[PDB]
Amino acid sequence: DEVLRLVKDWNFTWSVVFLLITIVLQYGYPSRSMFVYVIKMFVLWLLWPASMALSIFCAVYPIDLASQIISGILAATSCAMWISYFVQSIRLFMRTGSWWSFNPESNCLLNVPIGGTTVVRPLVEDSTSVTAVVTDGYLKMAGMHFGACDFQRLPSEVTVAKPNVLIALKMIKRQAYGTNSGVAIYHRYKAGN
Amino acid sequence: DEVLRLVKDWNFTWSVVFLLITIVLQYGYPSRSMFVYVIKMFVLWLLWPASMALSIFCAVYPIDLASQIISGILAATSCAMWISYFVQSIRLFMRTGSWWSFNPESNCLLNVPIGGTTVVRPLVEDSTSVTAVVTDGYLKMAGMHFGACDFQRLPSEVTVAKPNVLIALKMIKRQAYGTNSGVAIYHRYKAGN
Amino acid sequence: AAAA
Amino acid sequence: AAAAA
Ligand SMILES: CCCCCCCCOCCOCCOCCOCCOCCO
Ligand SMILES: CCCCCCCCOCCOCCOCCOCCOCCO
Repeated sequence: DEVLRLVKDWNFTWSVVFLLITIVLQYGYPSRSMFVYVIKMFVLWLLWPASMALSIFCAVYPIDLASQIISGILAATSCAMWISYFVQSIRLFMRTGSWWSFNPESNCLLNVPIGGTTVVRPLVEDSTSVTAVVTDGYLKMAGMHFGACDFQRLPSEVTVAKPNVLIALKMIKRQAYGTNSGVAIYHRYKAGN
Repeated sequence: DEVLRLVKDWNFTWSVVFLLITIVLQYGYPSRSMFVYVIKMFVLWLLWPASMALSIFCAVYPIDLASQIISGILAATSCAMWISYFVQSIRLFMRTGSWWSFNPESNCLLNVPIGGTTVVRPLVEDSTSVTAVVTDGYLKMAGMHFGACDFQRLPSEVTVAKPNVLIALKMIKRQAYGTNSGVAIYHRYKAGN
Repeated sequence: AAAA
Repeated sequence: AAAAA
């Protein structure tokens, strides 16, 4: 009698959890929706200590000696991954100040100073050169829309920040198509600490 | 006696599953490693029918009427998500033929014909214009490296494929900096079915 | 100061 | 005839 009741409880909760994991796994990306992305982030924050605590429980109550050793290795695995994420995320945040540094999807950030403010966008592919194009006063860099900027006021330098190094790229070539239209190329010249 | 054994077995399996989910959620992206990406795909393919089957089981063995109704809605939710994924993936595959069409992260593809072959790359942001730059005979489009191509042999047209529509963009501006260096801009002019 |  | 990179 009581045997069947618990079966129902466990299966109901697991079914809800499985659906949640399916949703965040299918739709949890910024290029799809930021809403499901934040849900996926909450899941990952919860997931690290749960895996470690679960493996610790299995290490205290093992099936045999081999289960004990594997449980210990898996628990240390959870710990090492959390430590690694925190280290690289904090380093990128100290370097840029953007919340994009907490995104496991991107480890390259492009910082462009528009006037007196800075706009940061994750970089898809690392490269030594960055192309900027302005059309009728609207600026798009590296194939990504960055906003409204006059071609005459383009920055001389632009930075690319990774967890370990910060790179500076200076303008080299400048071509003016129209009054407020043109193309410019930035190439790297120095590495940071 | 046997009571504790089942606890040990179930907790061990759940610990392995939790670790696997943490890994694919943290590292399962092409911009990090293709290996964990394939693992994450395998998890997602398996995840759809398991979620549906779990909810069907809870609908047959519910806690009460609310559990039964919720189980039915969640089961239909699992089914609808799988159907949606399959439809959108097949449409992009019929339009492009690329395996990138099976990536839930990207629903926009850029096709560039280099010589007699076509190279496809997922597009981060949709746009009406695409900028191409070739340096010393190496071609990079939309801030993404596309490969080796002579500036004289640049394609006249380039296509962008979405699940519903295919768009064609033809060359407008062509400027030659050097022997095998230059910049080109492609803009859209026609819509597909 | 920093917009993303 | 098609290379997806
Ligand atoms: C553009 C259309 C997008 C909407 C698609 C979904 C529309 C609604 O779908 C209807 C299908 O709903 C089926 C729900 O089935 C649940 C079964 O409920 C079982 C409860 O039985 C209780 C018995 O006492
Ligand atoms: C691109 C969107 C396409 C949406 C298509 C929706 C298709 C979804 O169909 C869901 C079908 O739901 C049927 C499952 O529910 C039946 C429940 O199982 C029977 C048991 O009933 C309760 C037993 O007590």
